[PDB]
Amino acid sequence: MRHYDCKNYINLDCEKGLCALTKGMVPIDGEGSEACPNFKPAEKCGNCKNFCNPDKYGLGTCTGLEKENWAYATCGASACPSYKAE
Amino acid sequence: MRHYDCKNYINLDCEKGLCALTKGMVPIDGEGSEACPNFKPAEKCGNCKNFCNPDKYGLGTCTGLEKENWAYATCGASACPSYKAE
Amino acid sequence: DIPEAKESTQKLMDIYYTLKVTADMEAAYWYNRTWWENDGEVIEVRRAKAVAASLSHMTPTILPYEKLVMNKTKNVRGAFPFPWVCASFFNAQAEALMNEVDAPAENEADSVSVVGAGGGNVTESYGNVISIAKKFGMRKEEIPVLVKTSKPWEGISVEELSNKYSKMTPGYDQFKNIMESVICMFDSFAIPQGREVINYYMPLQYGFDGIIKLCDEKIAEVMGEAGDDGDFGMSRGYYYAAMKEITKGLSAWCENYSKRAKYLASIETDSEIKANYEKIEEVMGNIAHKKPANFWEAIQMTLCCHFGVVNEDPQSGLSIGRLGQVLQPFYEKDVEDGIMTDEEVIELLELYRIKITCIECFASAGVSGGVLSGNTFNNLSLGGQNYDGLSAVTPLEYLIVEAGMRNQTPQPTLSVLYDEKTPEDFLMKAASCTKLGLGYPAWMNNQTGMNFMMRNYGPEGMDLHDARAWCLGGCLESAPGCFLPLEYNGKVTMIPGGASPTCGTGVHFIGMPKVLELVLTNGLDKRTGKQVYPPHNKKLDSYETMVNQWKEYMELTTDVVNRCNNIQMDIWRKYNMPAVNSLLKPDCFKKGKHIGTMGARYNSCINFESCGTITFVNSLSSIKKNVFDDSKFTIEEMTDAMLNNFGFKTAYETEVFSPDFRESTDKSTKYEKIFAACVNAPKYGNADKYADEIFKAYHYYIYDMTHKFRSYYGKPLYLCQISVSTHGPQGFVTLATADGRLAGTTYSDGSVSAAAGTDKNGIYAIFESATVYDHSMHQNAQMNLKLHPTAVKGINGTRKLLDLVRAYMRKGGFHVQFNVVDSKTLRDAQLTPEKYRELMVRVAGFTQYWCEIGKPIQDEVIYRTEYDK
Amino acid sequence: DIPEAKESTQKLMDIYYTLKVTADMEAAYWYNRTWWENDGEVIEVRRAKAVAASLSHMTPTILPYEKLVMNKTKNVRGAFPFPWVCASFFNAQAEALMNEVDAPAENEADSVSVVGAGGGNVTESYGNVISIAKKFGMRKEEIPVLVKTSKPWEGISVEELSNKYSKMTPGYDQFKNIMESVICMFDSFAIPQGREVINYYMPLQYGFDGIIKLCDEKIAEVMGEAGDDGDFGMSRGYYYAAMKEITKGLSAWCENYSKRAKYLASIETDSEIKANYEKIEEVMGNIAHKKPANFWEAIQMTLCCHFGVVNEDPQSGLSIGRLGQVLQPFYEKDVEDGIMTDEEVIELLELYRIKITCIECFASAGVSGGVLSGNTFNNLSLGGQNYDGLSAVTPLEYLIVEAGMRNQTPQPTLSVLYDEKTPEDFLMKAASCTKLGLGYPAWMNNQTGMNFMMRNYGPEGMDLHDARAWCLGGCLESAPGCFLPLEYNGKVTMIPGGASPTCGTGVHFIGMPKVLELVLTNGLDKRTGKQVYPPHNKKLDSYETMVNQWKEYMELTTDVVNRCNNIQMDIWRKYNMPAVNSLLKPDCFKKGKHIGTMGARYNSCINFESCGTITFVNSLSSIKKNVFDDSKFTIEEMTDAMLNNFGFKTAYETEVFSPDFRESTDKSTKYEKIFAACVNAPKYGNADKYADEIFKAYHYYIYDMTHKFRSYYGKPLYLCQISVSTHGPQGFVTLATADGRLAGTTYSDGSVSAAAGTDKNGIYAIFESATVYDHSMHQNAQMNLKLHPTAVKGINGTRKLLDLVRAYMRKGGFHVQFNVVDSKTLRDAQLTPEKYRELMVRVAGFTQYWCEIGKPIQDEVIYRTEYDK
Ligand code: SF4
Ligand code: SF4
Ligand code: SF4
Ligand code: SF4
Repeated sequence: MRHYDCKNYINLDCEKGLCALTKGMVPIDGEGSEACPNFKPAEKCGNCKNFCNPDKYGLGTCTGLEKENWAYATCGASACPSYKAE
Repeated sequence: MRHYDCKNYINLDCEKGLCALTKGMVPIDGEGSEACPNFKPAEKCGNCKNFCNPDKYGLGTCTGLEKENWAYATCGASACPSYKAE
Repeated sequence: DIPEAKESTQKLMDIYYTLKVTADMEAAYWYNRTWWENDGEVIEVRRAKAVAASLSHMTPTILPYEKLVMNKTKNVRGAFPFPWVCASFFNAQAEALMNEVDAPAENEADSVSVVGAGGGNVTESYGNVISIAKKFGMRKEEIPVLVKTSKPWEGISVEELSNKYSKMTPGYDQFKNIMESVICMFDSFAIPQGREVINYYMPLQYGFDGIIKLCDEKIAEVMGEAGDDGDFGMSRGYYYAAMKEITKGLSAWCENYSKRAKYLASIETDSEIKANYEKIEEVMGNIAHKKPANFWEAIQMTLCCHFGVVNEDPQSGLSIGRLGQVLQPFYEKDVEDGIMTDEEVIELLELYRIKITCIECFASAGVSGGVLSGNTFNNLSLGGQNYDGLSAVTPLEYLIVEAGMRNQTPQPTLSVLYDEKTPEDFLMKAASCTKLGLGYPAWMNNQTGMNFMMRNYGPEGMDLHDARAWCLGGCLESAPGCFLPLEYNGKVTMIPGGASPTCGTGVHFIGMPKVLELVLTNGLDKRTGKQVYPPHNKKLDSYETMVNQWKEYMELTTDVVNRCNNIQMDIWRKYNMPAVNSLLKPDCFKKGKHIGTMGARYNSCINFESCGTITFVNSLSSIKKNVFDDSKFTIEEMTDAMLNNFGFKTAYETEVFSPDFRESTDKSTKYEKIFAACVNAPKYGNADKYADEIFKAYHYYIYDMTHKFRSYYGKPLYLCQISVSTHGPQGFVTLATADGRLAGTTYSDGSVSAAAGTDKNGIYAIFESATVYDHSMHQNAQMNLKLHPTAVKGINGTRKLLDLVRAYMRKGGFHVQFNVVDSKTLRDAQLTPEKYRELMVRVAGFTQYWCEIGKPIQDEVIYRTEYDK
Repeated sequence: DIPEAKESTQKLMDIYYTLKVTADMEAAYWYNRTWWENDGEVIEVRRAKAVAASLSHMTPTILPYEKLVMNKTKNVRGAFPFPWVCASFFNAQAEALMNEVDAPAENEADSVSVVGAGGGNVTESYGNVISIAKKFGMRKEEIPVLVKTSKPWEGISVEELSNKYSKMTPGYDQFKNIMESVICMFDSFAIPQGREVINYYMPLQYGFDGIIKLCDEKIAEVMGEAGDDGDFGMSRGYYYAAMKEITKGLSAWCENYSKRAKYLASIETDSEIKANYEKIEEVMGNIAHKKPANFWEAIQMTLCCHFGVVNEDPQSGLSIGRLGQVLQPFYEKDVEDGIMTDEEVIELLELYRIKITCIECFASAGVSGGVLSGNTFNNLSLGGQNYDGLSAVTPLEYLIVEAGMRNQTPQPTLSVLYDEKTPEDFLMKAASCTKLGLGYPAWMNNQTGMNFMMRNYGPEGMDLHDARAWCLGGCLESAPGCFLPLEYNGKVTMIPGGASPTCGTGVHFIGMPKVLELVLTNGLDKRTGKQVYPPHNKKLDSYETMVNQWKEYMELTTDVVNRCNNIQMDIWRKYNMPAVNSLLKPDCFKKGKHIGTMGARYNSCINFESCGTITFVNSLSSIKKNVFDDSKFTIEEMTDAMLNNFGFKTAYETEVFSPDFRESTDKSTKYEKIFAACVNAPKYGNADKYADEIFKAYHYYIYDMTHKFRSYYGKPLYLCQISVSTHGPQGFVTLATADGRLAGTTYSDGSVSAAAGTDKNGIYAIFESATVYDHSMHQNAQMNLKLHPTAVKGINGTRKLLDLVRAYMRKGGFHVQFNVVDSKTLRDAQLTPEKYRELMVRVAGFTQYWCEIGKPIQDEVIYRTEYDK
């Protein structure tokens, strides 16, 4: 629901990024951070089928491989070879 | 309750042992495996304060160390630096 | 006039200036996960697989307007932690944060080190951003990832595992004392690669598919075979398996950028920007596999390599090297065939500066602020001699200087390997850039450097050909190189590339004036109250006795730090050896040995770093003159005067870190006489034989001293003498010194620069003092000079500047670099930094934005002698 | 008259015969736990700590009547698994047990291997006991522990990790076919230590406290120092830290025994037995720390070392070496200073035989049954030459022979290093023991062995002094030694001890007749229908073409196995290096290098093992005479005759594995003529130049072949030629051979023994055939002879036997050992084992209880030509 969650988001730094479409700088947090109608979800462990059981901090379990491991929900997943959109 | 669980038990092999007091051969299982009045418990993980929560197979947890580890109840403990009788 | 920067460059710089230095966890999460998932795997492969995953599973970031792409992380000024190397400087902070208790105090080195609060630095937590190591912004939601990623490393990071074995050396306690007093600035494990020159040869020559094929062939040849080598023969097989894995990693990483470029193209409504995206997709998809086939692909492939290596260890000073020569074959073919114009080449080179400028080194504040002032020292060297001993200057190098003129950024710093064979027009071109006051190009002596190469690396077979391939690792860390035959465009070109591991590792910056202090205070650090060295209890009855006690303390210091730092790097090279750099660095691939097992061609790279040389020499001059020669004062008087800061208020109170002030406290009159004797005693850098003899003696002693010690590679140490920013923190912990320098204030910058305000006989007297010894005796010698802009007005002023450089070079001087600025301007930017966002100054071996330099170094730069003509 | 064994001995032996071979989990549990608890520790130290814990956390068992104490485990005939080395031979069984499904089928080698079902062997599960690997009884309740302990090692055991890299060798598939067909008996990882000689010097000289002190001194000297050694300089420090850890381990382990003794004393009412337990307490409490100060302590200390090493890896053939010389200084002081009588020393020596006899090797059935027949080859060598080149025979050595006479047990086997300098009385003493038919002592040629040492280890600087210190690792694996100066009793004695790693590892038993078979069958294994070698499709048109094709398959076999086994051993030496043995083996401690990094003085130890040499030579002889020389038969006819077993029933049906039984079928007469020509062709061992020339040619070929290959230590392979029990399994997988030997029956025994029933020209003719080449060209040469007890009746019998040995020895014969038995007693015992529980026979380099020997080897032994004079 934030630019930060969008596939069109271009990362810059800890506080802001760019919208690929508008090429305008957008905030991660707070006022002006909500997704626009053109939103497309960026691939993240948080929206992967192999990601489960997060805790309060977003730390969860990756079942992508035979042996389970931990993962984090906000971890970028566009380059994980096992990512599978939920 | 069995010779095999006694401190005076002298291990021999997978089926039998010796009684230290009699020097006689005694079985681990079956007829004649029951402990006598002189029985004194041998130190094993199963009777250590640091041992806990054994499953059906005697596989429990050793808390003898800061990080917990697995242990097995029938494991000899006369030589474990951290053993303490329950 | 300087042509304006390209539109892309300008837009990207606009975005650049707003960016925050950001640490995230992706690479670290992936390295950690893959490492442990492969627990039990042969170390080389386990390591390569982990690095491979940490690269190729990251989110790839591409910005609009970019032509050249890639970054260390998904962020632009991004980095990540390496808890498997070291974590103590953040892991207690992180865990305090999760537990909601107060963050613990920094250690001494970090605490005395300043990170510039301005620019992109995040020196304080704000909003949802945590400041890590007083510099890096990490989103709050990643702190828990940081903690969980770092936890498995307790007791076993290079840091902590090496500390266990260090604790077994007889000198451990002594070593601890030295670190805690900041007599030694930092630990080698902090940055175990760097201060070296990367070698781009392999990917440029073969492409990644080609390298994988070579690995497969070597595996088939040697897997299971030792030859006659019971030590490393069997290990060859695992090396090639490891190299296949890391190479697949680098390939997948490039594919990720291609895929991202493809996506962005698909949603780009601006046709022009869409074209870039599609060019990027092609370039990245190509260099994922093929030998580069044009300039764009080739320079982009060097970036992939460069990013690959700075992502496999925390490090500074992975030098680009002589990119203008490496890429000349790719450049000239594109211009020949009309695939690119020079202006288009200049655009890539402009954009390239942005990429290099954005490389961040995530490390403790003692390193990032205390030493680096944030710069990562990706040094690009120019000119020198080629394989055949002729001028190496290429037409591409002119363009690199041009790009540095049109797009003024701190990086890459440019370094002219000044040589008499260099064409005048290139020399003038370089000088016209230097006179701008960007700080680059710096000027280093090709001949002196080659001489040091032949001397230091002679025992390893260094020849004239490899010597000619040398250039600067990091700022000034002369690093071995060699030429390798790049086939391209139907011809073979011998291109340079680095040929050693780190040349800026071992015994790190020793505050020599501080060691002198403790000679005078009998081993006790009066600043902290802590007894650092065993009291010597010697009556300092003579200059010789005092100097001998300094030597004794210096050798003890060197000994215990050396032993511990050997363990640090040895643990690192055994359990954490380079993957990417072991692929790239000759002769690893040829021998089937990685960097840890001396695959590199030249391994006599480990060294000893001095700091405060001139402060130190000037202090000896003062003591010798005022106490032992003229007997005008007693050693007790001198010591008392130093301990009381000559009655002046201390920098610990005033926060002025140069002689620029001296808040003249009442008690100063008490010391006014001795203080004047101290200021007035002969000073280095005035062609004064009294001071210069001491300076000369120091050099012959220190050469002899360092070479008695052996690195983990079994080679003698040598001297590296730069300051970087270290004269800040080490000045801070040093009380007033006998040369009149006050407490807590910076040491002299560099190593042959005159101490602040002590050069009173012209620049040439400094040149003369600096060259009373042969600079090739050591790795380097570092000189800073500041000229008033009016001093180099006009093409005449360009020539005047070049002639000043030639005068010094021809005396055998190793290095000179310039500020060209009015110091009033700097004083002004200090009062209001917000008003000077793009202002840059030359500090020491690096250029940096004023706003990201801490006050102590700012003060020091302001106070450097300003020459009028 | 042979005196009765001591009372203690009789009591313990009474107990011994009832014992079941037992596997439990304590050591494995503790090794595993400690291993993973120290994950990330430097490998040497991690390994040392895990081994130390596996010893010092085990339940210590002491039996009443024992004087010498200690065992591998809490059980008497005990062992435990090493899942970190290998596990596949049991981990599927155990998980199948846990899943209550049928146990998986055995692999080929295991399936064709027989563990003798009598004596202490647990060949089938019963009651609450599981038979592991067809031999070891493990209590059911430990199965879950076995499983849980093994699980972390998936993919990363030596076995499985090395398998991964072996798959990257070009000959992997070829290698697998070789293993599956059992052409190569087993993998080096199964027993990565052994076939070597332990060295007891360090703890005899220093004691454990002393060793720790030495380590502390070395650590202070070298920790963090590389010297000039960039390869292993830094590693020295970790080596000493590791040695300190394992020494603390051995110390604590001894203390556990001391504590157990203390307790047993406290509940013992028999005054005599109580005093004895207290003596044990004192002994064990003493050797936990102090240098041994008497004979009891000294031999007890060698036991601690010996159990230490055999507990750190799966292994067989860790030889005790020349115990009578090593311990002479302790022995002589005690008998001189009123501490012991000779009879008391004899008692400890009898008791010592029980301890060694009870040593068990936990490994796959292919190893324990197919190869070892359960024996663990703790070979004790006697005599030879001392440091100063004089006879080495000591008074203590007579006592060792005496003890082997009074207490007749399989181990330690005794090996006389026959030398012309050996006093006649000792020769006669040893002969008088050999004549008993216990199989020991065996007789090995001191001079030939020393010659092999000088030849093979000459490139590593082997000299006359070290060569004199040699003796047999395992059965006949001539292994380097050296002398070291033991200070004891006011003087220094140069005592022997081993000085190499394993000398029986590399390319393991290659069934040479089976390779010949596949020459004839075009690479197709007709026994199994699997294509093992690519078909050569060469018309076997001449003897030379056939032989050359054999060599080709032999060289291919050797290449692919060698490369995989190098990987196996290389992985082991890098991730599983010895700890106890790296402390003990010179020159590890001196150099600060463990066995993995060539700390041992002599590393040209890896070798190639042949099997079925005579079956092979005899088959060549038959084919050459019958097919190619006389042209009486075609190669096709020969082959068809072989494939059809000459028309007889196969041992696969008859279960008689010798020529003793031959059941005709319908096809019998069809083949009767070619069979007779096969049986009647010249046979090796008859001084028949036709067969002997082939035998000679083979020896020159195989020398040349093996030395083309390199081990993981980067040294040439050489030939080891024994059979152990391996002629069983490998004979089993081989169809009928051209020498008339029928399908599935045993290969000839040893390597220069006559094939069964083919020696028709007397013993001296065997001697003549055997020595047509210089035995020093190879590691060894193994001869078995069987005499009827009447042939050696009386002292003159003794002398006749000795003279027989000397005749052979003097021709250069490397080795001869005797059965002295009426073969009808053997046939009887095979019928009713319960009647002959104590019956022992000599097989090949070992003595074993008949009841524990599988039928194939029994049949083989029964059939060996019996000489009545
Ligand atoms: S497309 Fe919309 S939600 Fe996505 S980054 Fe742009 S403005 Fe934000
Ligand atoms: S499979 Fe990949 S993207 Fe999915 S949860 Fe696991 S690590 Fe994240
Ligand atoms: S229970 Fe009694 S008979 Fe059994 S071992 Fe213990 S003391 Fe001996
Ligand atoms: S402390 Fe020792 S005896 Fe107790 S449960 Fe743990 S391992 Fe077993």
